[PDB]
Amino acid sequence: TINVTGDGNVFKPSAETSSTAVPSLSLSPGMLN
Amino acid sequence: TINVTGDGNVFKPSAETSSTAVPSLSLSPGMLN
Amino acid sequence: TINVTGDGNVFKPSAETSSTAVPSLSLSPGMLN
Amino acid sequence: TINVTGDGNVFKPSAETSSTAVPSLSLSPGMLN
Amino acid sequence: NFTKAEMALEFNREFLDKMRVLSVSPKYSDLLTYVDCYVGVSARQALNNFQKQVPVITPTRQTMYVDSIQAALKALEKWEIDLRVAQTLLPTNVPIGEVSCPMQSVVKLLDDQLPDDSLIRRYPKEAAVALAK
Amino acid sequence: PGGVPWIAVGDETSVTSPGALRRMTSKDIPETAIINTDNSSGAVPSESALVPYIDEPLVVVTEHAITNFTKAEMALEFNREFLDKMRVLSVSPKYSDLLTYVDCYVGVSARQALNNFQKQVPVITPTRQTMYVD
Amino acid sequence: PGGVPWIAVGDETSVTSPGALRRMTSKDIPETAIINTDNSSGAVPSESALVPYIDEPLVVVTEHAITNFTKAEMALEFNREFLDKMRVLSVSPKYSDLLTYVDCYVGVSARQALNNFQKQVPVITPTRQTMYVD
Repeated sequence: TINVTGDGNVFKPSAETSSTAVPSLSLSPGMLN
Repeated sequence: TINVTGDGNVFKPSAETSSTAVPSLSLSPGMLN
Repeated sequence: TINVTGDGNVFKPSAETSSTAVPSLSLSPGMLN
Repeated sequence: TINVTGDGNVFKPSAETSSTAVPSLSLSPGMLN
Repeated sequence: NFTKAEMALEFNREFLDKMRVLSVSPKYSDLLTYVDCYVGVSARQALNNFQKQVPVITPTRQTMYVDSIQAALKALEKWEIDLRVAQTLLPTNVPIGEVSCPMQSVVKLLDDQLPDDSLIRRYPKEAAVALAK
Repeated sequence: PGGVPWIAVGDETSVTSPGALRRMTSKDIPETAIINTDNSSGAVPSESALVPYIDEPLVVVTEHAITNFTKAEMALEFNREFLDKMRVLSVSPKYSDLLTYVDCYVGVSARQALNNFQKQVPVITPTRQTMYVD
Repeated sequence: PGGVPWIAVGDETSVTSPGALRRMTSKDIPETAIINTDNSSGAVPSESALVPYIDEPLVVVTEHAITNFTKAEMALEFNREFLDKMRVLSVSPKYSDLLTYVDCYVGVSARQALNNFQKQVPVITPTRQTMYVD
């Protein structure tokens, strides 16, 4: 479906498309109840 | 209406029942507008 | 419309009227999706 | 409401108007029962 | 957040009433008011913003409410020490799993090591429910 | 007056001997039982699971004692300006509310309480009384 | 908001009433009991003899709690292409599926819930809530 070794793919890292998935999040007890 | 030194009571501390009430809330001046 | 050099103005600093605008915001990327 | 520092007030103590709140009152047990 | 502040109080409701302080709960949302006009910081952006059910309050009313929270906590400065002390006297929490011990036996140790001026001794029933809460 | 509210056992107005009476109890007059009491000042809890449902004896207050205990409340009112700042006891107890006026034979023995009927006798339960003085 | 569900056993004429709030239990709302949970994700068994069959307390999730857990889910789905290769967790949990909505008195205590009726309050059991974070 996608050819990794084929042509046509795009590799332009940019400052606006900074990579980051889900570092962490608020789970503290008091504000969670 | 409960018996402090009676029987029937249970004392089974667990991971899932670890005590906490209200450590801290998120009251930032920026957050509260 | 207002005389910053004129009288009738009031200057009574107090703890209830503390000075804040927006020092910090909460934009943690995990909590933004 | 009332201004402590301003004028128009009165400090005129008079033996006709002595000061007492509730110095004590009787609780004697035989006369309570 | 502010309606969570009152929840910090009622963990000791079974002790406030023992203390005749704040005999009815504050209910922060009640003080509020729900109107709908242009809201914002400056006019030339509030002129672009129209909202409904906007919660509006008054600084005097707002000041008053936080005192009710504040003035409530004061009476409990010494009480909350005891509960913190009562728990940490012995292991009441585990990192994982479960531990067991007869409840008569444990409360005998509390009777044995708690400081003589402990409010826990002086109000066992309230402390019992306050713990279990 | 003074004493303890005595009840007639058996029939109505059949009181003829000191052995035909009985001390009343908050079961008999359920108004004076703590699931009913006006909780003004917020003393008794609101958990339905922390309430005795156990009846208690009834005692009679004396006319020269209500005057004394009402004035006991008057001490606080010289400071209510600070109280509401201190945010304590928002509604003054008003001792008269805790009282209930029932009429019966009243005394401190079934014998003499037999010969002593009265109308509109205030009554109180010891547990409720301790709450007010508290 | 927050707190714990409550049910009434006496008229709520005025706030600060000596009784009349009771802790709810899954026996009151059989929906929120672990025999009816959707066994999607296949945690609770299918054999009859292994199901606790005992009622349990109910707890209200806060509005803010929902947001953070649902976000916590989103991390997992970043690996759905890899996960189905291991053949684990063949359905999205959808934390909302576990909740139920009911309009009652909610609050950390009877006293402050008594004044605070609420509408479509999400509730969960400590067991079922555990089954999710597990």
